[PDB]
Amino acid sequence: QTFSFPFQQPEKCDNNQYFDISALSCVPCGANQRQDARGTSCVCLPGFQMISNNGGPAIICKKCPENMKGVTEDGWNCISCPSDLTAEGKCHCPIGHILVERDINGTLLSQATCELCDGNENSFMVVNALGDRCVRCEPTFVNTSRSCACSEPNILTGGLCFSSTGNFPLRRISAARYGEVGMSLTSEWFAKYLQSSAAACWVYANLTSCQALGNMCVMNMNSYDFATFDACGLFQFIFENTAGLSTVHSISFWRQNLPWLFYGDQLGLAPQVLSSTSLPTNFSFKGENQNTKLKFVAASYDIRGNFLKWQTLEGGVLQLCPDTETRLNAAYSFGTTYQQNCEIPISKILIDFPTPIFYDVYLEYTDENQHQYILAVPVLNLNLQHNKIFVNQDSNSGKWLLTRRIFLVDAVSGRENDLGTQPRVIRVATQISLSVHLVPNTINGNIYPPLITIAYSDIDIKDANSQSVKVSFSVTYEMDHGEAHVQTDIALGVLGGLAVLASLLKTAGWKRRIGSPMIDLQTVVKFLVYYAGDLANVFFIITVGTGLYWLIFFKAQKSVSVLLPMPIQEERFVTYVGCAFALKALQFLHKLISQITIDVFFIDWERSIWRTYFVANEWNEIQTVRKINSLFQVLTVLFFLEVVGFKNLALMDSSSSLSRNPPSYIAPYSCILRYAVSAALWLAIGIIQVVFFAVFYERFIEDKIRQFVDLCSMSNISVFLLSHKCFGYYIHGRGQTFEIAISNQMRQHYDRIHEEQSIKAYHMMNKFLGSFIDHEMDYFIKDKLLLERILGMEFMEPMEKSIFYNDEGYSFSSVLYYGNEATLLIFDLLFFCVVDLACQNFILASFLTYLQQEIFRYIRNTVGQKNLASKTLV
Amino acid sequence: QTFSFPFQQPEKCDNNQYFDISALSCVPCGANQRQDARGTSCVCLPGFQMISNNGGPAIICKKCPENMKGVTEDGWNCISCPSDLTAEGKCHCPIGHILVERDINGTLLSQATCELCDGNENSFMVVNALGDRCVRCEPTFVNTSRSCACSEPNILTGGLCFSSTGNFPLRRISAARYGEVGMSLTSEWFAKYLQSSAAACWVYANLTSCQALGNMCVMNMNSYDFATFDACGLFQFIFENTAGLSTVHSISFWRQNLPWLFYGDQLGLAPQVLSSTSLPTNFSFKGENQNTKLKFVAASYDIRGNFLKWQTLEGGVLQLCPDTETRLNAAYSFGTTYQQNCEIPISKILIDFPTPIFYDVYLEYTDENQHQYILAVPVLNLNLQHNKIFVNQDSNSGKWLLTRRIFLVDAVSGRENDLGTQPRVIRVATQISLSVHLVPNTINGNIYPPLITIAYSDIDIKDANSQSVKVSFSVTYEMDHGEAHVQTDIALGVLGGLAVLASLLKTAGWKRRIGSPMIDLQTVVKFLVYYAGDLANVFFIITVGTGLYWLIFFKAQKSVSVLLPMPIQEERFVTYVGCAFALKALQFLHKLISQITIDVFFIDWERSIWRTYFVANEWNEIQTVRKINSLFQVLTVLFFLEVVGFKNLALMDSSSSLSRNPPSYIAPYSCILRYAVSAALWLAIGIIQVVFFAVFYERFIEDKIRQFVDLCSMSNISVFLLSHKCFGYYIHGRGQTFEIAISNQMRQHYDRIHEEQSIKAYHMMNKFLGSFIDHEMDYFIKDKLLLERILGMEFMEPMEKSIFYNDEGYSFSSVLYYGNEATLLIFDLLFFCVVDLACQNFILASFLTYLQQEIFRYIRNTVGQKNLASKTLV
Repeated sequence: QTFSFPFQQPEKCDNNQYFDISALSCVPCGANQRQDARGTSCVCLPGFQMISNNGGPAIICKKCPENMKGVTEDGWNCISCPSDLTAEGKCHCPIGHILVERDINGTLLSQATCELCDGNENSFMVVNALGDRCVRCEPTFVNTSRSCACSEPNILTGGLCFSSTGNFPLRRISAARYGEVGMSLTSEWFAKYLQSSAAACWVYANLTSCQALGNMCVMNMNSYDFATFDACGLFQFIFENTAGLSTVHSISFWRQNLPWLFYGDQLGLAPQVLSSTSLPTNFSFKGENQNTKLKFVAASYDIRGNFLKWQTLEGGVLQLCPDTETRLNAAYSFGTTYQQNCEIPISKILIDFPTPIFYDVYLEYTDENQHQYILAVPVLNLNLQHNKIFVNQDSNSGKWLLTRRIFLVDAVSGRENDLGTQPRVIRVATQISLSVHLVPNTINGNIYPPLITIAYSDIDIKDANSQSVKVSFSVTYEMDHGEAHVQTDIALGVLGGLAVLASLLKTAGWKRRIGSPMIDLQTVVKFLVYYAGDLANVFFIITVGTGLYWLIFFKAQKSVSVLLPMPIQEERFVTYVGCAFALKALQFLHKLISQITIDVFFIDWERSIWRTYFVANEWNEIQTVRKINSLFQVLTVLFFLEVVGFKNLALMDSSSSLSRNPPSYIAPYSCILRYAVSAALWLAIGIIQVVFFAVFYERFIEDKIRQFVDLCSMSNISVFLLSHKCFGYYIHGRGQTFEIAISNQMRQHYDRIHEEQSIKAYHMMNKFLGSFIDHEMDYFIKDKLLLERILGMEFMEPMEKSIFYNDEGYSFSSVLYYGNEATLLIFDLLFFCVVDLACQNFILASFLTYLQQEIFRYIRNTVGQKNLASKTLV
Repeated sequence: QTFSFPFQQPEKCDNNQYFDISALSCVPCGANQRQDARGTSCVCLPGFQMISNNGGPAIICKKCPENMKGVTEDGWNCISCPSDLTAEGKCHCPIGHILVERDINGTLLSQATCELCDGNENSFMVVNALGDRCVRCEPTFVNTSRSCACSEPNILTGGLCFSSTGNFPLRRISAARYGEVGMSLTSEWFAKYLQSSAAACWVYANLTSCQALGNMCVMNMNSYDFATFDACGLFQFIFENTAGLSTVHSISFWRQNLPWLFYGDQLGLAPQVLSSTSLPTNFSFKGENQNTKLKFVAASYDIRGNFLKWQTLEGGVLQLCPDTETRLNAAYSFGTTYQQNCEIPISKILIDFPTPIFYDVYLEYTDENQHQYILAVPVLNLNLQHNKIFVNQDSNSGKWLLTRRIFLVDAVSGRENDLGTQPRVIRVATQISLSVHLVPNTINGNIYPPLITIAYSDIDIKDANSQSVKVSFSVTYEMDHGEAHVQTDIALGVLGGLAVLASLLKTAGWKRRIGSPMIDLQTVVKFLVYYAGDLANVFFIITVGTGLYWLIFFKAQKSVSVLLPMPIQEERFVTYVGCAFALKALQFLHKLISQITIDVFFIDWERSIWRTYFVANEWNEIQTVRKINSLFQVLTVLFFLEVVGFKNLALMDSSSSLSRNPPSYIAPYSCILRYAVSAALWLAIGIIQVVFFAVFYERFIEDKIRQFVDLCSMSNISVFLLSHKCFGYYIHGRGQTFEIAISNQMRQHYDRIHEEQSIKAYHMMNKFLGSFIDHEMDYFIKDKLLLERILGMEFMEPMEKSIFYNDEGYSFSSVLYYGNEATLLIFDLLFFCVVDLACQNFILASFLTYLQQEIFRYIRNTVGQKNLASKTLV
């Protein structure tokens, strides 16, 4: 069959119907019965006394005789009444009396007399809100008054009765709660329980009221106007007037009875508090030291000041975002920079935080003589009016007031005229932050006291079924960069000074390789280009060294002495690196432009057109072999980082693990280690490729360069190059490769040929270079020295001979994109580490370094060969 | 200064010391005072009457005169005693009396007489556990007995007093709770509250006890032994004996008072319940239908059967893993296949689940006439003994018992001898699953009733500070694959039948291209190879079509009619696809082997050695240009999938969005859509590359093939190929390219030359092919037809002429890795979609399709050119 029946709710059963628990449908009560208070059964009508009622819904009651109209408090019986009946027919009598119907024995009386409670003699008694038995009246009443009357000469506020003659806060209190920006609302909680709690804290020593006034100075945002008179003004008044009983432990800010709320009513105690050592613990990371976790505790008081309990902050206290127990607990381990972010809806907050609970966070350590101690943690409130000016949101850490107490959700102090209706404003703590800061020069883990910088939002409530709240939480670690900046400045400076000597030598070499000894204007521009090139390397070295220093001394250290930089330091380092990319790009573009506009020429018979199109095409295919298999390199670098797990060395955590198991917490990435692993895998695989590639292909797979040298020998062609204006390359005449330097007289001759025009002129020069090399120019051969070969220069200037230099190391390889693969290897690394830096994605970083290779690989092969068509035949 | 003081706990203050709330240190009580019950103040010693005590800790009490040794219940006064003193000095008297010290007024009496409560007459009264006032005795006592004595002739169990004569479960109950595998322990809860609840449910109608016995049949695992007599045997006994008052709504399994626990005491009601329509709702996904969420409700009863409330399952009920409001609320969302997994520790469970709460899940819909209804959900318990055999963990859905009630944590029924000490076994529900199954043939969203398959673990507790529990939760959707399997079988079958005609034509062509008309054994192997090749394509087409059909008809549909397959269907599809990869790999290897072992020859002068090394090297560089820029393609395919967001089309969810914002829930991937986007981007970018690449390079960047045809014209070389044994390629003699078919007589001549050996023989054949083409062989030219050009065959057999075929479409391109890039394009796609299928990672999928290209690219260029050295000079 089918199993379905109408949906019925207990709230919708009729007044004469009751809700069944095993049938889930409304059921009529029966005979003169009516629905009970809650609706799961029926209790019958006034005037009817109940006979029998077991644990079932069906009950039997009968109209008892009319001469006894009323019933007892319990509906088992009915008896006569001394006065008129009630609406429920329960035989009341006037305000101040107790309704006696039973006896001492419990037997009935059938008359129901009601007698006055004494309350005015050696034994004090007042009715107990149910009208049954006398109960004792409040001890305050019986003290200040004489027997719980509290007439006009005394004062009755908040439920107590203080004598008029004694001390009493006589002043027109202001029960105003400071709102978001320019609002305020006279909350009922203050206006009812503020004056009473002040006077009870002062006159008697009734501590829970002193705490209940500390909590009113905290729910209102610690705002000490110092000219008006509200919760915190009242707290400071009580503080000032209770100076006879001085201080509690040794803290001048802590009065004997009151709690500890402020750090002082003045605005200079921020550094002297935040910068005092006072913590003997020695935190570490892994080894023989077993202190990796911060031991927090927190004493939690109710609204009325009741001291619930002590408790460790572990397990998710004062972090109101939900997660498993591992992540929450791990947001407290020394080293793991926690960061959490969720989005609560209003209805859940109003259900799970009916009233505020106030905490005072403490940090627990051990003393010298093995006794245990606790330290105090100072909270920067960021919402703290002081003279209607927000002090705690500044930059100068001198104008800071440090409070002591925090809460999470405050759905009480926002209530309007009636204390039981509903808030119109609820106040949530939407940004908590705990910052740990270790003393400057250490060998151990000593730290300053931590700090909690809480900031409270004042969300409105107009739907209570929408307007989710955006709450967060953070724990961030720090240190004082003293040696880092100075040693980087020094190193950088001296490398820059060392780099000036390299650009001068290169510029003077480029000077001596052109027939013009005058530094008119081209020299200065050439020197600036060379200097950009030779300073990009210094910036690159500094950045890789610094990133790798951070990685090595942070991931593997026994007793903590360095902590990674935060955003500011990251930014400084980032600024230091964009410069390296810009300057290296400048050098690469200059080199490519210098390579494209070359002058080349083939001589037919040195040592027809269907032979030169053979060599010319082979040369046009050898101009972009990079000695490093590019694509493979990029893919390998993107592999290690993403699937074997090296990108997990970059987490801001304390463990240099690999492939963190996903019940763990995954700390945020640091953009100063992301540039260390990326730029240490790239160099580690670049070096591999040289040794592997080079050696392997030299032993056995093709070496295209050494083929082209021999290919000319099997087709008796000669290749003639001119690099700048007077420095060239080989001839294949004695084939051997070897550099040539051309005398100024010859370059004059070579340019006078540059005005049927192909064959007519092409053959004029083919009979000239064959007449130049086959012996009034008369070149001569020579050899470089061991000092010239590192200087990249020339000592002897050609002016009458046009000297030739023998070089067996394939010198002509520095123009065809092969012998200058250092720049390419590096320039393809800063591109990867800059796209990785703007958008932190790794696939996007290495799809944009492959895309920039092929564009520049294509530009070289198109404009390069288009040039060669003009400089030679067709 | 420093702010630190010793750490002190209230539990450690001495018996004469009290804990301060504002000083947080132990403080001595004072004069004859002692620590209070809780420790936040002091109440003074016995024999001392308290004078004054306000809300402070300091109190004053004095030793009152010795003639009145005892004090009242309240320590404000002291009075005489009628008997001896107590340990606390509160002047007790014997067991059955009330201690009267006040009066009706509340005045003192100074004698403290104590009087008997009546309890035995027309007004019944018994002391009230504080010894102060008479209060009424239990209604059961006053019913069955006559005035709450309950002597021997009646029975006093669990707190009630049932008459002996009436009905009563007279049988030796067994209070044994079934454990994990072979354990059991006599829990105290059953042995105290089982017989009493049974007898109260039967004799009176006291409903909360009937529920309290349903809960005992549920905490014990519904195990109906049917020969012993324990909680569920007792429930079935009460069910059988209460047949006078029949059934509640219409359900024959639901007795009038008892709850609904079972679906029947027999083992065939599983299909008839799980397969009845009974749900008029029409679920959809996006459009004008506004039913996307399943409307669950659940009535929750306490242990004692109290009916807490109705509530929707949203917000995280019966899923005890912590998460943000959004994931928990998104669990019930028609389409999103939820899957959750966390790991609770014991201490948290024992803190947050002090006692069980029992739910009964219902699904709510709307009737025809706008009234609202609820359906019933059946839970498969999987731990349900039936005759000491586990029925619900089978495969046959006929031997299934379907229960009704579930709970989450049961830390009560495991307790040993004393009910208040501590559990030794706690029972957690560690695997919940909700499975939704839509009726076979629909146009709307009608479904079967859902099902909850809960399975309870019985974790032990030996540390309570370790042994975390591994709990989960799942919601999975399903449908009946009726047309899918038959239509795939049919389609596949007819494509296979169509594919037999292609392998026969190819085999007959390969037959006619060799001079051997006999099918000895090579024909059958060749045909099998061709058939593997031509059937891999059919499998590939079926798989892509099916995956893309699922994607199109599931992501974009208005009123739901298809749901994605689960693991079983996934597996079937996976089995269907590994075949395509294996067969395509076989075809690719065969093609590569056939291409390597080719016969090639260059003729010097047709239309010296420094001219042929020019053409030979150009040909050796044109053999691996693929018409599709491989690397780029792979990278582009790995880009779209990971950074622009196409891998989010593969989520098993209901939205075809892109880049899902991460406050959302991220549903699991389906390995049957992951093969649809991957193999629809690859084809979409492969087609782009052809049109783009081809056209662009034809208009303007090099076309290497058309260069080699002309390069021969500028060096008067001729290229001579032999594909199989008698079918070859061009000559460059009239340069034009055109296929050649060699007569059997000539191939006999060409092989007799194959026995100074280079030049001696090399020139013998160079003077022969020049003597063959320059006119007793006498080739002749002809032309193919429009029918031959699609058949890839020949109609006319060469036996006396060795015919030549003119073909202007560069026919010689089918051996050098260019004109057969279809296989390469596809074979590189199934490699990507198979490595993606074993390990679901995407970077690893496309680092292993780039790595397999270069290995096969290298094998071709090494063994290919090593072959050419033997077949030609040097």
